[PDB]
Amino acid sequence: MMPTPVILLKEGTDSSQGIPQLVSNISACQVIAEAVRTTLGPRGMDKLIVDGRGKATISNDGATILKLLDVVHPAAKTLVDIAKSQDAEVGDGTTSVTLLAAEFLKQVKPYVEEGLHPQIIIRAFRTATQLAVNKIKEIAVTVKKADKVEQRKLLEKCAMTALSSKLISQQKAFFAKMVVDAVMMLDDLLQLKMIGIKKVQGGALEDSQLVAGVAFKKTFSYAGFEMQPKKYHNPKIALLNVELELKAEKDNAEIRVHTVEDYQAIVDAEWNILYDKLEKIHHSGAKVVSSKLPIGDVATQYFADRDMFCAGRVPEEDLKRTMMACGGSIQTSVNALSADVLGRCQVFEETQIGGERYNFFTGCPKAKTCTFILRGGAEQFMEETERSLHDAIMIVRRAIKNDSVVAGGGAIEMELSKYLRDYSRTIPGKQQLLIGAYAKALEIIPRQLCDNAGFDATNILNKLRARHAQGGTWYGVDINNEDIADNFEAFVWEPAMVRINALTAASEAACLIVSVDETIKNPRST
Amino acid sequence: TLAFDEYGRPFLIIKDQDRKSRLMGLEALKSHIMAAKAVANTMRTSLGPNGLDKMMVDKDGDVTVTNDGATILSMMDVDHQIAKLMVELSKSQDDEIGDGTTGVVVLAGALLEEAEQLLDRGIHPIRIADGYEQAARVAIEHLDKISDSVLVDIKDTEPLIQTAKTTLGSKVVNSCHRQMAEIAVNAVLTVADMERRDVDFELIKVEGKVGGRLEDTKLIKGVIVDKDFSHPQMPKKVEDAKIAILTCPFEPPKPKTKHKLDVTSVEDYKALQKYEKEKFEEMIQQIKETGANLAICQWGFDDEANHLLLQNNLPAVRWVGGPEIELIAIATGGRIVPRFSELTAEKLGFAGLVQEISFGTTKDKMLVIEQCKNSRAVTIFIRGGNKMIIEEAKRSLHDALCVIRNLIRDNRVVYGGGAAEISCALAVSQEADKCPTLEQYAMRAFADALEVIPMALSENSGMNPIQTMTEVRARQVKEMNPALGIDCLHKGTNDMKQQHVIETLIGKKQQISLATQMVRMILKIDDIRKPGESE
Amino acid sequence: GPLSVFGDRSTGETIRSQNVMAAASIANIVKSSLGPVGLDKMLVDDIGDVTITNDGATILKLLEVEHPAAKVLCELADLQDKEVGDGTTSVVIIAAELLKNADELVKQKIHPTSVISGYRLACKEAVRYINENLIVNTDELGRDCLINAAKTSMSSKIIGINGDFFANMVVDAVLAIKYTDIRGQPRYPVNSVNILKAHGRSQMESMLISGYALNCVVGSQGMPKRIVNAKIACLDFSLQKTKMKLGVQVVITDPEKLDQIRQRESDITKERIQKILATGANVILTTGGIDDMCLKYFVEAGAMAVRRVLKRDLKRIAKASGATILSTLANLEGEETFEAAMLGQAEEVVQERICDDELILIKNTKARTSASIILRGANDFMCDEMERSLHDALCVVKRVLESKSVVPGGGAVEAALSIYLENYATSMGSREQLAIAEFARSLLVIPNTLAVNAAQDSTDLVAKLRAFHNEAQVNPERKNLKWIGLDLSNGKPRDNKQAGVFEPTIVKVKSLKFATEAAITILRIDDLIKLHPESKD
Ligand SMILES: Nc1ncnc2c1ncn2[C@@H]1O[C@H](COP(=O)(O)OP(=O)(O)O)[C@@H](O)[C@H]1O
Ligand SMILES: Nc1ncnc2c1ncn2[C@@H]1O[C@H](COP(=O)(O)OP(=O)(O)O)[C@@H](O)[C@H]1O
Ligand SMILES: Nc1ncnc2c1ncn2[C@@H]1O[C@H](COP(=O)(O)OP(=O)(O)O)[C@@H](O)[C@H]1O
Ligand SMILES: [Mg+2]
Repeated sequence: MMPTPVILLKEGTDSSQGIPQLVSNISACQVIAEAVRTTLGPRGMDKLIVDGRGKATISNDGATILKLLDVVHPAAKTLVDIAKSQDAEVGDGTTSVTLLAAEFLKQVKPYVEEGLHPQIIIRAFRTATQLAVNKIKEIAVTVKKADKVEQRKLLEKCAMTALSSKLISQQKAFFAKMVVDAVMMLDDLLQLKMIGIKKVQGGALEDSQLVAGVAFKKTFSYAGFEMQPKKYHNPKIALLNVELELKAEKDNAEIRVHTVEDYQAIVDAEWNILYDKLEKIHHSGAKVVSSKLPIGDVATQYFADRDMFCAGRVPEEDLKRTMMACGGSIQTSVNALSADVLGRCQVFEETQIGGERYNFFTGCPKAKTCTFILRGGAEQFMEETERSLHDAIMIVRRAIKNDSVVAGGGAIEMELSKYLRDYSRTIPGKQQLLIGAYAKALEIIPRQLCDNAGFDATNILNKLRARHAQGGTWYGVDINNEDIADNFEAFVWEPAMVRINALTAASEAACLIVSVDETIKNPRST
Repeated sequence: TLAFDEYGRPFLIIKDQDRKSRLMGLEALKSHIMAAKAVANTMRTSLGPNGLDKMMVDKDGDVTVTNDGATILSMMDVDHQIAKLMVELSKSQDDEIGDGTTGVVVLAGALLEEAEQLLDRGIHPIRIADGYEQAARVAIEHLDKISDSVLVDIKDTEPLIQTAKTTLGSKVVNSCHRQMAEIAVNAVLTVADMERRDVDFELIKVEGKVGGRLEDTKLIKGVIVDKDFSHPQMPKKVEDAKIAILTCPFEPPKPKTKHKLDVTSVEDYKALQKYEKEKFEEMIQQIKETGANLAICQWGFDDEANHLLLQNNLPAVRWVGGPEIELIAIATGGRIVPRFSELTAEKLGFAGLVQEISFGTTKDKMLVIEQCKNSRAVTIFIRGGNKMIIEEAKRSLHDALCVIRNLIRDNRVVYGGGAAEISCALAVSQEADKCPTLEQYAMRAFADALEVIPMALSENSGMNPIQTMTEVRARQVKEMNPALGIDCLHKGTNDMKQQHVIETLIGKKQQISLATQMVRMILKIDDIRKPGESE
Repeated sequence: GPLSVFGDRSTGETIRSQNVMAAASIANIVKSSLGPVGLDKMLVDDIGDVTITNDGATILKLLEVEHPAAKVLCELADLQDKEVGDGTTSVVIIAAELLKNADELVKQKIHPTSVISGYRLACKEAVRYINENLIVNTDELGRDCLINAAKTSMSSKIIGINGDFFANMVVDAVLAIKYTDIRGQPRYPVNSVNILKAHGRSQMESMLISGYALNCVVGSQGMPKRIVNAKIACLDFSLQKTKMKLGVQVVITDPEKLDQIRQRESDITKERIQKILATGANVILTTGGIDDMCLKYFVEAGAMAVRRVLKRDLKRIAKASGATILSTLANLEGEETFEAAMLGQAEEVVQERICDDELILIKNTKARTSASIILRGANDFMCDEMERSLHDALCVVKRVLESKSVVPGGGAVEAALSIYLENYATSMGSREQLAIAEFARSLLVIPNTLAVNAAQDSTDLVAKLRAFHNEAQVNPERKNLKWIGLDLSNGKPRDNKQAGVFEPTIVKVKSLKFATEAAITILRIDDLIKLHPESKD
């Protein structure tokens, strides 16, 4: 009843102001944190989100669940972007970054309702975060005896905990051994495009395998592929970027002929153009032909008579992996074919895995790439297995360049609460209610390890705060037994930069929510 | 409150949150079991040789009577994401093995029904899922105890016929239970590469035509295509065919680019007539110089080239498909020639009785190839009384072609009829006491769910489930456990070794492995984020 | 499969989070109207009526609610008026913060029955500590206790002036209606004070009428409107013409007997009016009706007659003036006796000018010397606010004179209970110590709300507040820091003993008993079923 002007404010916009705006932003982050709350820990469940088209996506990753909720709240989009940056920087910090940033707002939620101008909270959050990321670097263990069997065992323990809380229960010793062997075959770039993860429907998780070479899906061929048998003991691969069809036209050629004696010479020349390209592939040992451009019926029957195999319409992502596997080079022009541009393998067969055919390469010792073939019972089952595989790969990718690891579980998150509560009792002012509130907010990572399976989480935090204040600093939460356990001796490991980027992204997100005091939304939504 | 804050502001998190549906509760796991048990109770009546079929109607009004579990769940309009995973479970069994697509859905619904009473006792759903992995591992190792086969693909086809009779015994082909079982055995061994243990189903052409009966289904060694003789006075029977397979149409050679050929004088137009007149005499003479008496062409014929076939006594067919002529060159041993100039006597195919057979009053006239010479491609011609019995026989015999393929991949067998499920249920119960620390109740729920498949065979056969299963299971403990199951007419004794009920090892190995992993993905879920209305 | 109810069912932590937001939706409204720095609100209806008030009972009664957990806190404010009368913004904030801190406990997988049993050990200990740490009864301070307790209630309202004008009128009103009872019970019925409203001069012209102020008119404009040495005749029967009942009818058989019956309806009527007027009665109060024929007998004899007065107003006049409420004729088969010795007495009955209305005043009533307060404000919105603020001020001095015990206000009780219950939770606390520790933090919201509405320092003034109360419990050197409160006009902890910030004991004892009991019922809504409205069938 108050605002009735002749000319309105902007158009029709509503804007909240002050203290009711800030509690509206904190309580909004609590609702979106419930979609990643039940996905923490090995006893954490997954979630299924269906869109309007009917496509079902079952996952437990924070970067997968939060992107499918279609959240339109302005403050709640901050917790989605830190789950996207954790997948882009680390790859396995996802559900922990979103839930810890919501606790930084809920611990100051009784403090923002009673005074406490938020510049003191931003200064206290940046002070506690810099001390938290420094105590991790001063306690992260490392070794000086690398390039041995001990360094490979360090990469396997970080991949088993990365494969934890996924859809893998007893296949931790089988899958994580293949993840470490996948990145050690790569070069010194650690590119994720140099490893193919292809899903084949049909088969259990034990039927999966890590191919040392490459394997493509055997796309649409022509008449002549029931010939050309798949038994090669030492073949050569001709990677091409040319068309092997009779109708290869430059789309601007007009062959004006004058007589019938020269008219037949043009048609004989069009076959002689295609057959000259096939003679360049021949007489060089290249029994296997690969090209991203299609091959017609003429060149398919020519290779079947000369006992040669071909494969057309190969995707460009597969030919780049095939080039690094066999050690050759993709030649667009067939005139420059030699022994230096062809590939070399040992076993090249076309199997029948999952009903569909797959042409797999194996036996090449100079393989700078690999291919991990997944076999599952559903399309959404293999998509979760592919999403769980990317989290284990990106952990062991960062662990090579930085081998400093910390203890898994809630071992680091509890001892950082010890060093911050001892720091808060040595400084005067209003920071005792904010540094200590930052330390109590870090204790939810051992809470969600217990609240997902009961475990009497109130009594298990009194044992964690007593063990870290008395003895070791790597005591966490045991999952099989309902007690505290040393996670460093139980081989529950994780890299140190997983928790460094988790504390950095959660603090910068929590400092952004407390810094906005007005929210203006324009009604034009077309 | 929802859609409003305590300060009066509107509380909107996601878009269209008023028309959303979210369940975490304790009934989110209960809604997954009741949706999966109704699929398992539907497929329970179609299990075993006394399993009754189901009538499926498509969206266009087409009716297909199906019995295999792969096509039943695939042709549904179920908009339920838990039951959609049961469709992909039966599809994954069909793509890998292809025999237990019905039994893998009843087994998955049995593991979830036993987990419902375990959920009310306070057990965590992942703790049941971790207990099923330790229980299914015992069922895999116990299934590899008794397994042997003596198949040599020369004269010992008797284990191969009795293996295919177990797959075909549950379908509607029990009238041809001995005839059609021998068709699927000889169709695999003639096309399989025993050096690589690889079978290609592209070489086995499955065609069907209405008319005749089910007993008229023959294994035609060769190819069966729709014959399209352009001349009606063509001879309809070739005794010794030198088949000239070509991929060039009987026409003057047209290039692939734009030509726009210029004609200036009348001497150039008279040169056009002599160019085509000598071209049709060149394409006909180059076939007759090779000694050929039959031609196959992918593309069409000209009218001028049709009469030149009759003058030279050269029958030829017209407009054959893509992969159809690929099967002719393997069955006859010839080569597919692109042009007419590359024809020779070495690229010709060899065949015996080449003829067309008219079926009643129709005008199809399919090709019948009787004689051959070391062909690696066969064609099964399925006949019947209607299209409902033919399309089912195409699905029934495809399951018989898959169980022979699984014997070449792995030559180990088991004994079906519920004999392997009762023996595997005793192995989990013996290892449940070694040790009953935490997962004692999860392993006993696995053994009680493995007994649902043999007790479903006792229900469909008119017997009693708990009366017949208690007798068979007790006889395997009092002595050494034989191949002891059940049957419909029961064949006298209950010995599966004497009744010749033989199933593959890797068929039942993937039934326990795929149903356990699909249960783990529907037990490890505590939220549903489905929308409301469509629009 | 599931439940086939036609309503709606929501289980788990959904309703456990909705009841806290339902209680916080009510507490965030009334948080801006607490303490001397509190501000009033506006209650606009759909018909156009505007109600400006700041009391916790008047706001929540007119405000419509829908949630079942919201109706508990709204009915909690209605009970505070009958039991205490000023304690009706502080109970709603405590009972909602009791659910906010208990929601943080049940999210830690702590069972709510331990929180219910933990709250009962902290509520009974809070009453035990407040009854052993009072300063003094009403003997040492005397009249200074009644004035300082009255000014604490008025500080949150429109009558919170720096002077003692409204404070002295309330104490002189309760002290003039001292009604003794059996077994030594000096009762003070505050409902007998007729609080009247009139849009007139400023608030400094509010008259304290020693007697009673009747809100009625004389009627006929021929009666003397001022009678000195008046004799009040309180009676309840309509002075109209004699109408026969349903069982009696007039069936006449003779036309000569017609006019004698018609004159008899007024002769019996005027026979009562001549025997109640010959006994010296000058003022006649009637709850029934005096018609135009009977008004002539008061103009002719020179008496005042007031018609259609309230029944609740006649009992306050007849008890204060010694009059007897007579309904009919009586006294052992007497025709017309009226018991003339039982007439009331009054010094002066005068109808004054009350800004374009008529108001009848009775001066000192000669028997009991009652009191009535006539309020003066700018508009009708201030007069409705001045009536609610005066009625809450009358309930404060009523409980002090009845229960001679006062506690220091301004957050001094909530500061001492915030530290004593933390030490109480450490002694006998094994599993319910977390509920007693959150009972102390929920009580701290009363000094926290005083710092927010004053725009002062929040986390430093209350931290300095409990610094003095901690030294008063762990350092037994007679520090006397149990009366440390808040100075909201300066922003520093002050001593409420010398400053005169006094509150009654049962304004916090009954507040902590009603808020703890209301927090138990809302803590047991783990399952909630809402059926569909059955309106059109
Ligand atoms: N064996 C184990 N014992 C106890 N805790 C474990 C174990 N394995 C994993 N966890 C815990 O499970 C959590 C999984 O976190 P995760 O969801 O992977 O984080 P992000 O989403 O950032 O990848 C880790 O914080 C870790 O402490
Ligand atoms: N003669 C027989 N005696 C007893 N049981 C039989 C006999 N023939 C078939 N069965 C049983 O009938 C079942 C049929 O399963 P089926 O529906 O074919 O599985 P899928 O759907 O995977 O093909 C088999 O599990 C087998 O044990
Ligand atoms: N002079 C003062 N100094 C400090 N605090 C005061 C002063 N006067 C009143 N208060 C505080 O203001 C509060 C007003 O409470 P109030 O809303 O009247 O409760 P209710 O709604 O039950 O009547 C009291 O709790 C009291 O502590
Ligand atoms: Mg079968």
